[PDB]
Amino acid sequence: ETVPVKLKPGMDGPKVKQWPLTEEKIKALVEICTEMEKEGKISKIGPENPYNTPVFAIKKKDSTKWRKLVDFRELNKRTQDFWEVQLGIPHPAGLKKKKSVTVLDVGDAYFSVPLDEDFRKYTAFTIPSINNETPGIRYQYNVLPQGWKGSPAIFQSSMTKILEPFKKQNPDIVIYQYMDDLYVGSDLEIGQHRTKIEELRQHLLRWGLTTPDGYELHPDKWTVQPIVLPEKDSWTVNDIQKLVGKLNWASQIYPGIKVRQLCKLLRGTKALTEVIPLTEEAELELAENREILKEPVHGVYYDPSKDLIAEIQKQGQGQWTYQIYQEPFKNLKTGKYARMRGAHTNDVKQLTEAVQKITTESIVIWGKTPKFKLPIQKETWETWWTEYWQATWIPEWEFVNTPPLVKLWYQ
Amino acid sequence: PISPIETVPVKLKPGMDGPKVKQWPLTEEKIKALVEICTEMEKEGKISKIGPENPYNTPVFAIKKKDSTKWRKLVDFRELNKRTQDFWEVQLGIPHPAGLKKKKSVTVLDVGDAYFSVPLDEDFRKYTAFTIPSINNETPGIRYQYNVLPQGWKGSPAIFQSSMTKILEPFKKQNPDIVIYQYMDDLYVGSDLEIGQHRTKIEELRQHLLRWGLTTPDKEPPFLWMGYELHPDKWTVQPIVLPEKDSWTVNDIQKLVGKLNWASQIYPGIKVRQLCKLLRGTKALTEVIPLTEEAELELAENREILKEPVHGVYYDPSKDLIAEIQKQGQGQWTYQIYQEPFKNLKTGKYARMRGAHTNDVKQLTEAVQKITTESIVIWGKTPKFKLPIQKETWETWWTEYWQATWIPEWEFVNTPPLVKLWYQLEKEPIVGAETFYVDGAANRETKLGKAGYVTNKGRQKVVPLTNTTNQKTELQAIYLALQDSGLEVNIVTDSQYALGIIQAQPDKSESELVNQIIEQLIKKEKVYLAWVPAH
Ligand SMILES: Cc1nc2cnccc2n1-c1ccc(Cn2c(=O)sc3ccccc32)cc1
Repeated sequence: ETVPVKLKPGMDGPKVKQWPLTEEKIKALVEICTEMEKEGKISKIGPENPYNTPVFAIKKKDSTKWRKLVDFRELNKRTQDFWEVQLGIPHPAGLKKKKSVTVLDVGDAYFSVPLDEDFRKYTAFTIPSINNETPGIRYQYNVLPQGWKGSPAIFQSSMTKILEPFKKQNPDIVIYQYMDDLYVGSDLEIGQHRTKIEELRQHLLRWGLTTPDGYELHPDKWTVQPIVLPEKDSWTVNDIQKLVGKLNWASQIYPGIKVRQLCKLLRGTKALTEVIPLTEEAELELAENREILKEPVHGVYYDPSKDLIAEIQKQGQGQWTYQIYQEPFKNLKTGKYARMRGAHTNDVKQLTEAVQKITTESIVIWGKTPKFKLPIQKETWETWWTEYWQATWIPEWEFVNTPPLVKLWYQ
Repeated sequence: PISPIETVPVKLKPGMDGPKVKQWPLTEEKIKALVEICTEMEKEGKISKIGPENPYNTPVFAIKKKDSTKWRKLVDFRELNKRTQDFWEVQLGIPHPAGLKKKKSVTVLDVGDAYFSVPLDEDFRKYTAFTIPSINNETPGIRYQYNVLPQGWKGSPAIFQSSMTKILEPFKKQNPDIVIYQYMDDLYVGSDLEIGQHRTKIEELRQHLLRWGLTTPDKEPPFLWMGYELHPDKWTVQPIVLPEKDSWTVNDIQKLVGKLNWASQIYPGIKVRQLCKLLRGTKALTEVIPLTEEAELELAENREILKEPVHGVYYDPSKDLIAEIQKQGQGQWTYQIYQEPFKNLKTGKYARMRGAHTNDVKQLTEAVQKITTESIVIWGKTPKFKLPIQKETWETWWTEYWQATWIPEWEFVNTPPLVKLWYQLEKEPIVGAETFYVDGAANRETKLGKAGYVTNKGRQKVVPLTNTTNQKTELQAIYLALQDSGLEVNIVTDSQYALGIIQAQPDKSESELVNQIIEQLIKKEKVYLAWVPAH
């Protein structure tokens, strides 16, 4: 029986427009929805419903079965009080401490509990048509839908029960539920871990078709990423400039990094390739700085009232550096990402994975997905993001334009 | 005849109520038609008189169709529309003719007096209450309310398309072969039957519709549809008439550019760079704006294109979709979408809006993207591109470019002009080359600056500058350097601005200076730039 859902007052339902899809994807969405209609999960609606939320078609991990993916980012914002306060889900600040964290897809659970009849109208979605030749099939949800944060919020109760008999047996495995996924952590050994997960999978399945699936993470390896200076044997005027260049940039983050000591080696208009001797009277700065750069700065506390921001830089050669932060130059974390150079992998496919990577590291660490500053063209991303997308959630993003030394820095 | 179809439940916005707007008593000659027409509409059931106490009213007016003698009633519903909830936007965005699949026969049916033949949700009928006056302010009793979708009401278009979609379904089942596409009030029926077999189905539908209360008529292929002259196997845009004038206002150049753009989707080579560069200034309509030599030469080039007529072919989901791009002038591009050699599905152009020092490799990419979105919208798939660029050329730039990108399938097409990478910078300093420590600056007040350099070989220069920005100077420095240098140079600038503008390797930004620096880099064999914290 329904669990009254209200929109944050002074706010109306979502009215986001459907993006245009390839005939291929339209086709899959049609079959899926026709089935969901049969099973009563959704129903057709009329013009008396001004609401709308986007829908894509993705391929689940490892299968050639198409999956529907409703982008509820807007409805989520318009119901935030419901799933963040009224029914919040506390996040385990130690799940990041475990040695191995597997991710399970439980979204299929929600299709059980029916949705508040008065809220339904807000889940309206539209399967588009090509070239506009037709109106668009319109459906609204009748059960909790996946992608809608209100869904795990309402279902917690039923989740908390089905999981009780397991949390008692293995009081050391940590379980976090975000969106349609379960993040199970443990200090076991890879061999056992996979066993405990299969234990959990079967447990879940006995207590009601709660059928999941599998994603291997390792928080205990997610260590820092101190910047690196390139120490050489010889040093030209240029190298020293570039060195002074990165050093005078690092000073927006690190305190004790001074360079006026090294600036005295470029003294008065000298050739560029001219090797410069290594003055010891200065090295008490380079050496001093090579260290200040290995262990992080004071402060830098995760403000939970603020938003998480993730910037990514194209490092070229299938490599991408990234940093999550809330207030410029106080990164809470920074990493890298590498592709697998053959039979596929283009910038777009990589970025898409790097984003998915960063988002999961985020959920696990802060129980919160960040907002990305994607170095790509809005329309290009809007075109292909949906091709290499596996996640069942979608973060917020925006597109940036040209990093001065911010890339040459994190290299 | 009001249809037996189900009605759609309507409601007024959350805390509102119906229009109480009082009727303006006027001409009794009008009050003549209001009763004459309401009378007929009351019989047909479109309307009904209601109990004295309906707290609402919407002004009624009366307009004579000059040419016929038959007055037409008009109800300005705008006040109700403000109080009526929102509906699923009558899905706008008219299909592009280049995407429709060709058929042997296509008929159009005017479902005009349609929406008036559709029942309106019961409980919402009262808010549609109007009041026909009388001989003279004494007998107000003439009060009705609609039972069908009132012209001009807010939710009429929405509830009609809906109702129509439902009405056609039982018919589309019995006829899976044909395809029907409803639009505002004009039905489209196409098939691959036979001219006479196709004539039996069209009359079948009419009866079907009629059995639904909707009435239909008892033009030809060369159709009227929204700017598109249609044909038995082709399409084009309604003929165009580009103005000839001695004086032009903002409002005239706008209608010109608009008309010219509309042509683009079929007329190859259309340009607007200059004609629209004119509106750069403030939108102050009817502001007579002088022409220009370029703009005048341009308007001409279009006229010569529009000379002859251009026709478009339809879609064949059987063949591939190919798109080819041609770089025209600097900053402009054109492309054609086709399935068969020279006989386009559709055409169009692209241009660098900001143009802030860009790259031909990058613009060509912006076009491929621009075409990919369009193709998906129209054909539900992307095309195979044919491009004036060398795979190696492209890879070189994408692999070294900071932004991520990705072009669909594309083969090379050696057809000058090819795509440019006129000059490349040195990734490492150049040994044995003179090093210039350029730089400059201007006074934010005086508008005066100095641009020079100091070489390692002791040589130095400093040129005086007037009406210059601290960014104009920084580029004047780099320019000087390239001028007073050999064939290989090492330049060291304090300006990230200038550094980056050059690293993006632009071209002929018709910014004389930036075009001069560029011409200089081309001449050099090896240039190496480098930046150092300002000051
Ligand atoms: C595709 C085709 N083959 C034809 C062959 N002979 C004559 C006309 C032909 N058409 C044709 C004619 C007119 C129109 C325009 N058109 C109408 O008016 S009503 C309508 C609804 C949806 C989309 C388009 C449309 C679209 C296609």
